[PDB]
Amino acid sequence: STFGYVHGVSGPVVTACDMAGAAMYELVRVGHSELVGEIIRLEGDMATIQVYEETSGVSVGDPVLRTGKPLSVELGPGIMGAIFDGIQRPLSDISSQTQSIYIPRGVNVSALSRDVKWDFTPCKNLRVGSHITGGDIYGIVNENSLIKHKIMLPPRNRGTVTYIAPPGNYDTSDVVLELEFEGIKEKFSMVQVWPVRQVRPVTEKLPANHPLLTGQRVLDALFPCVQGGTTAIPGVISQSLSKYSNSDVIIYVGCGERGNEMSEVLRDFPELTMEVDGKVESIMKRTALVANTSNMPVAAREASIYTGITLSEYFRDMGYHVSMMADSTSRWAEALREISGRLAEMPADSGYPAYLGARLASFYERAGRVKCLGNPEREGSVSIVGAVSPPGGDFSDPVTSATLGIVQVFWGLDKKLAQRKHFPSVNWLISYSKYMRALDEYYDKHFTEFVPLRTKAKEILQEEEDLAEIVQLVGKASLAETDKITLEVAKLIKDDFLQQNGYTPYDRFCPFYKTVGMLSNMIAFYDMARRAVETTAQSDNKITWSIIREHMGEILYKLSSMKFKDPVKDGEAKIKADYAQLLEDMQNAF
Amino acid sequence: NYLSQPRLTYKTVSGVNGPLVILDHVKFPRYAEIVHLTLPDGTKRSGQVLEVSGSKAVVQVFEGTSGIDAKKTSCEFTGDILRTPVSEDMLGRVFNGSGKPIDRGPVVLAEDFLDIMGQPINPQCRIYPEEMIQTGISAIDGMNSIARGQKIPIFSAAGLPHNEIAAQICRQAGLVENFAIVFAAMGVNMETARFFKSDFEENGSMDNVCLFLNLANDPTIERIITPRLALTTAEFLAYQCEKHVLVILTDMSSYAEALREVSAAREEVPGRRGFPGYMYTDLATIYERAGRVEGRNGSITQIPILTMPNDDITHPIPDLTGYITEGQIYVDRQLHNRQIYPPINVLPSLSRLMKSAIGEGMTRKDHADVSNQLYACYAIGKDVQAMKAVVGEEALTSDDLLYLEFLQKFERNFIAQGPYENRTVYETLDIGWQLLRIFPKEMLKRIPQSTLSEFYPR
Amino acid sequence: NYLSQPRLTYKTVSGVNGPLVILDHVKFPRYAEIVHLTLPDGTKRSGQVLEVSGSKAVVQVFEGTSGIDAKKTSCEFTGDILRTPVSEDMLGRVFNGSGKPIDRGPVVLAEDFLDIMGQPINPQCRIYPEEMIQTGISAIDGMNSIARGQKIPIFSAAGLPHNEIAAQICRQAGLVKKSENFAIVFAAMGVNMETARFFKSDFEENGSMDNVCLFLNLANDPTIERIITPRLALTTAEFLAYQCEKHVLVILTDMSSYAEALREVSAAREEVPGRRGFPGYMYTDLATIYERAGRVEGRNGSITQIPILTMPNDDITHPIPDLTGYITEGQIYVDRQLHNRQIYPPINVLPSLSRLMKSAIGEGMTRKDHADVSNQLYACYAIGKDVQAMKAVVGEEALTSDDLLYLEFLQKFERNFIAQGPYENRTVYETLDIGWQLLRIFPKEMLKRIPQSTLSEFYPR
Amino acid sequence: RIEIFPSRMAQTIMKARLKGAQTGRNLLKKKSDALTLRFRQILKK
Amino acid sequence: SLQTSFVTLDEAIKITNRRVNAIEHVIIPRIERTLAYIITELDEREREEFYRLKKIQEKKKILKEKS
Repeated sequence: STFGYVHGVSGPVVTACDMAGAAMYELVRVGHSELVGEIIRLEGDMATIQVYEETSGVSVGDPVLRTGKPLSVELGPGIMGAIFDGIQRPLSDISSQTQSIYIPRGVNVSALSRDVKWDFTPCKNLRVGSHITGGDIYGIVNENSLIKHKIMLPPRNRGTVTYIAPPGNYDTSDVVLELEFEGIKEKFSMVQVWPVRQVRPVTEKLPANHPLLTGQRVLDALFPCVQGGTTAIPGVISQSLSKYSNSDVIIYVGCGERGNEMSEVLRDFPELTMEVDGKVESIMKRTALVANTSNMPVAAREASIYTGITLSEYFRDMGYHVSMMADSTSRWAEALREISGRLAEMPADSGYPAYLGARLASFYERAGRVKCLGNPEREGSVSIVGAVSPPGGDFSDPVTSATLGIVQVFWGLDKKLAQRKHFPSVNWLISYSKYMRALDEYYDKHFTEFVPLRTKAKEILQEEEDLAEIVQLVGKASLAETDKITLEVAKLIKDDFLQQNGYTPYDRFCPFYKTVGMLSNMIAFYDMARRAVETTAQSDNKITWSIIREHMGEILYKLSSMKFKDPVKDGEAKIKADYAQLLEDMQNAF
Repeated sequence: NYLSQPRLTYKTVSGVNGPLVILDHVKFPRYAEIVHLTLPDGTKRSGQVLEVSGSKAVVQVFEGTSGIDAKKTSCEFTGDILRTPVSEDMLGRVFNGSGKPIDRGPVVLAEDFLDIMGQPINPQCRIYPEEMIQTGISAIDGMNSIARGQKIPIFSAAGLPHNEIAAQICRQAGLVENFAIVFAAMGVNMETARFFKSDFEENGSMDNVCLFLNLANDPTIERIITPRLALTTAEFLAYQCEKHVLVILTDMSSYAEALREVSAAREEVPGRRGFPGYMYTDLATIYERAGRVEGRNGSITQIPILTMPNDDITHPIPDLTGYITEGQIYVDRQLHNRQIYPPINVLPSLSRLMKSAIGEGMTRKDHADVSNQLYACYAIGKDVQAMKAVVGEEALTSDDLLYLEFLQKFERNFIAQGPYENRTVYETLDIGWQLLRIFPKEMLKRIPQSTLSEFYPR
Repeated sequence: NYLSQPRLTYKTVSGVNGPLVILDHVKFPRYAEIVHLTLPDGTKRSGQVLEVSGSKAVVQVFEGTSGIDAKKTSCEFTGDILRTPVSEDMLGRVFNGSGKPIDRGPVVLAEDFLDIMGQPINPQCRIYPEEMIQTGISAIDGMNSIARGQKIPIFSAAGLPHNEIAAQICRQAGLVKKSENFAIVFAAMGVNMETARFFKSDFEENGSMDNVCLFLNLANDPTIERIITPRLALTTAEFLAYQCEKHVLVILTDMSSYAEALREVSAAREEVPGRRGFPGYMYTDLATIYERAGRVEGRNGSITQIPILTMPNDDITHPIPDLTGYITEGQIYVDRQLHNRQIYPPINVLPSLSRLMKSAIGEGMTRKDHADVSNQLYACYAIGKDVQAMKAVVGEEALTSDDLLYLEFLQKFERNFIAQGPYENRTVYETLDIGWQLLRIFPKEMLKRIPQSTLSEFYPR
Repeated sequence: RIEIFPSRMAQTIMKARLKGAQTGRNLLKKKSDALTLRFRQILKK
Repeated sequence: SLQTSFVTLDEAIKITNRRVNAIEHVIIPRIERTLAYIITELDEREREEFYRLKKIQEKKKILKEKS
């Protein structure tokens, strides 16, 4: 029956009568300005609609036309380097079309520009008359020098090729492919429309084995993350993922961001260039932003999370490695508390809805290393890093407590380390990672030194912690000598290894050979000094750490200056670790 | 353009409870539509439609439901939403919380009528604040510096001098250019009203102060539209006739109390502590109207004051404002009992836009490191001050006595300055270096040697 | 007792709100019926009936409500309750939450159909547990040993390896060699993608899969299926035990993730939440699945439970480790103190306790010295923990020669007895031999918990 | 005498303050036993 | 040598015996009756949330009965 009539509106929710053959979560267009809405409850003839835009001035009796399709995004060329809102309207194209500074809340601009021409090529191993199923790489379009946007068939359908396009320039609306099925010849363009609440089909899920090199030294050594994993931080910092973070495309979903802090994201990203092959290339060629501030309506906060993960699964299927950074899921979670109160639903603890842990589970578990659909047989991965409430409700908070039952990695940023300006403020006691059994196959092959060091480095950091409560009560005067050798090396770990400056031009990204390099010397220093005091005890005149700490003052300076080697060495940086190691072997021969 | 249809007038009120009037038999009612209530005495009250269903319309009145009849009260429906008359004569004029004059002036003579909800700013064409606003207070300038176009609240309590330090940073606006001051005062006393009214005319600032206010004898439903009437004139001056506006919103807890009173009358599903679940959305729609845009050169800066109840930062009002706004200023009661002025506890205070406001081009060079160390010694010195009472006075280090001497020097020389000192930023950092020189070398770990070598031997 | 009447198909949906679909004009609806939803595009969804009121039948769809029309969808009422197809051939098969196979396998041929809720056991016919279950972990077998029919949770937190010791005590469980009909039903509830793939790659690829009945339930598949998952797992563990007469060890993880599924369907029924959001009937609902254990009078099989749950914010006052403390029989603690010390399994034995370990161990059951070597290893670890702090605050020289010996005991107790590695299956005799090696470093007349009738043999070696 | 406001987070904070105070007894009582034991054996000397 | 060790020990074991009892009598009971105040004040918020949510459900049956 095509149309509806507004029966009532109270804020975002709109009740619409004469809506009989309407399905749940369809998109409707309410009002004379055609505000985008979504059916969230239907009772007989009347349907309840949450609107993604502001319903100020909607009257009773306005038409509600239904579209017969759920909330979906357009997937095709013209999407890298773009900036969208929650419902995927391009903020860069909508300011050039209207020439104002406002969003007119009635403007149905297409997400991908149908005017820009893209140079299409075919698979080359695909003839006419070939059979083709969903997920097959059908063509290749180069949007930039970095990204080869592989055109793929949608995973719903199947057929036989009757027409393929010659290599040339086409729009996003030109027909590129004809497929013959049993019934009807069907057209195909360079864009596909996929619902954001529906998980994208794929061949078979794979275990994650390769690590994600964050660049931070505590994050890569103690609590490592993999590509295809799930991470949660209590959070722009993040440019380590932007310049390296070894993944092919990056997306960034700002959900509930502040206005002058969303403005700092979309101002420096075009002019934050990285290194690839000696060429100084900008990260915006492999970045796409979903910008949703807190001024924007509440139903778009829910759509902005599902928009991002749908784009992230889309570039997963081409064979790329996607790293998605979802910023604040406490805001996303708050939209869910706001909408559930407007539908008169019953709350769970602290006013949040009862399905809070299920909505987070349907988003975090869309990430993983996985073999994609289609005949060219490629493999992709999606990594998700989501932010939660930063200083409060430490492990008992409905957003944080529901997240930790899902995610595998949790880099707990401490406020007490941040008050003393210890950066990064990831504290090592409550943080964890669960990809430690999955990475020992990689760590026994490529960096075989590492595993007995990280086992011992975590012991020294807690041996200081169990002894830090001793010194603040009774004092350092009655401390032992196997204990004072922990309090100096662990303090050497917290200042050299764990501390890292993100704006300093050599500590803004620390590669993994540099991380294993300086860690292997700070624990060999711990093992040799343990060796000196223990076997030579109570008979031989061996130093009880007081004559060592002044005599190693040049050598302890070499350990503390080891975080200064750069990008202007790899060979020189490797041999200097072996230089400082053979320096210590002479000292222990005394 | 102009609407020329005659307004319908219904004598069909069917419920009155609290602030809300319920109508029936209304023909096609709009949402957020302004209604004019004519009492049986002949007095006129305004209104705003909060909910429609079929022929039923729920309208909240702005002046209260006292004396509203069921048979004899007539209300006419104005076919559009609430629009404020905005013009460049409102600078230097005093209205009330509804936009009606108080200072014996005439009605407003607008060049245009602007919607109180405003238009949503496109995030792509919004430029990022980097120019630092000096306030003259070393607790604000040195540690938590404010950019030009930054939303930054003042977290206070009941009985603390937040109004005294608000007027101080209102008359000292720095920028090392005649800030146009829009002042919304919601739920203030008469003594709070006469404090701000007399202070602005004492300095001659009321040539360009657009103060309009709402006392406690005034009804509470005027406090809902009072920030929205404040920012729809402040963005007429920042974004359309390019002034450099500075908006002060007090008290933002008295606005949320009026929001809870309406949501309790509508029998809504409450959030934390009875406040509505949409309080995060309502506070963000009057906070995010700040910043500056790329085509204009005017800007709008928001300093919304709010007194949190029972000294609780985990209350729903100062917690939700911590998520929207870009760093808070924490007025402390413990420093106020020690007779310290700007009792600003700098340890939970923050300014997230302070990184791009300081450096080489804007302030002098050592700003990023002296404030990084003045925070650091204050954080450890407050920690050893709690250990001075528990275990011992002379206990467990001689270096703690330097930390307990830093506390007497920080709270009495840096932050305590009096209500008329206009310190420049170079005076602020040089005062902070005088408190850092009582510390010796190789404890100043946040300051690099490229900047420590100049200012320690001074 | 066959039902032979055909099934009715209703096209009469009236309301959709949340997971619930409201139907009208239903002909005599039963309360817990399974229904089949046919979508307008042809996709099939299942669902239970949540509430029936005269003609109205309120069903809740399992897989979600998205796309359900008001005019074109068609509900298919199956007249019966949810029944579990049970057999012995569900041993070495991976099933998902609801009922379905996961390792590309066939549907089970099902020599009986059993109700998932079951019926409560007779207290008069439930006999007391006596024999021991061997888990292969010295922190469990030596110190806090479990009986045949005991229920005993493992109290952990997030990030701690409680899933790595869940897969361990399923991979190397046995009844004691004693010189026999053992199965394991594993219910994995609310696990991740990586925790689900870890469980299949373990059991299967370790050879344990001749007696495992492993039931997955991930975080994607619906939250209503988390409720029917341990009812499914204990229905198959009541058919193998005292209907096929074998000893079954049931592992339920995570039992903290069960209750948020219990909290979610509670608010779907518009029920007012109790203390801390969890419903008031949670002590009854945890009792329906914890008390399906023990051994009975005229049957040789038994069933014992290890419900593994994580306490939130390390708080035992939380109702998830509190309501299981009123009903189960001792706890095992996974602590973050030993986990950060790189000790696996990170089990501390001072606050841990097994309330039925006096019955489990004994002369015929493991051997005679088990009651005294565990009492002595608990005593020396408690005293050795006290002198471990006096080395810090008093001095290494001020402590005597005997207190130095407790220092050298604790360094070898946490590294040789407790720490064992994820693949070392120490039997209960190898456990006590390691325990006697750590007691032999002490001289005589300090081992006051061991009588001289057993101390004379096992000490000289 | 009470100190701060109840939030569901202060309870974990106050239990952490109680935990240090519970171990501030036994770690300091045994010091007062180590001092008194030498104080009693010096008096016999 | 034993005289000057004896006289400085009891004046250093009195200051340790006071620091124990100041914990046992002044600090530990103050934290414990603070913690008792956290429990009863958090239980009083749960009854306020119970009364509000039950009142919504009572009003939701009123509108359902007429409609």
